[PDB]
Amino acid sequence: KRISNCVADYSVLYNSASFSTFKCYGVSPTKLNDLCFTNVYADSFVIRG
Amino acid sequence: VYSSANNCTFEYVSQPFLMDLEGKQGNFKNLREFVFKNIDGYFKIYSKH
Ligand SMILES: *[C@@H]1O[C@H](CO)[C@@H](O)[C@H](O)[C@H]1NC(C)=O
Repeated sequence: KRISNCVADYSVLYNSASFSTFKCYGVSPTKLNDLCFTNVYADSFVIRG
Repeated sequence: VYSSANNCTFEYVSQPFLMDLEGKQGNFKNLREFVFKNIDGYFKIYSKH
């Protein structure tokens, strides 16, 4: 999935309170929305526990 | 309009716009002008009925 010409908020992606795990390296998780990037690449697949 | 497609990212819909699908042989009653530009890859639309 490629996200282009869009504006989005990551606050609603965090207050779900349903994710069993969350790791996010390369940037502090509290200060990523204000930082601006060019493109966002998302991949979806299943995996075991 | 084409045979098939493989992959792309952008897709835009905007508001619905209605036409008349009946064709006649009478005189014209409207004039439409369009301008298409591309500066640094940015696509431009200019029109006025
Ligand atoms: C679409 O697929 C082609 C392979 O034919 C590839 O070269 C191209 O980079 C792909 N486009 C995107 C946006 O990934």
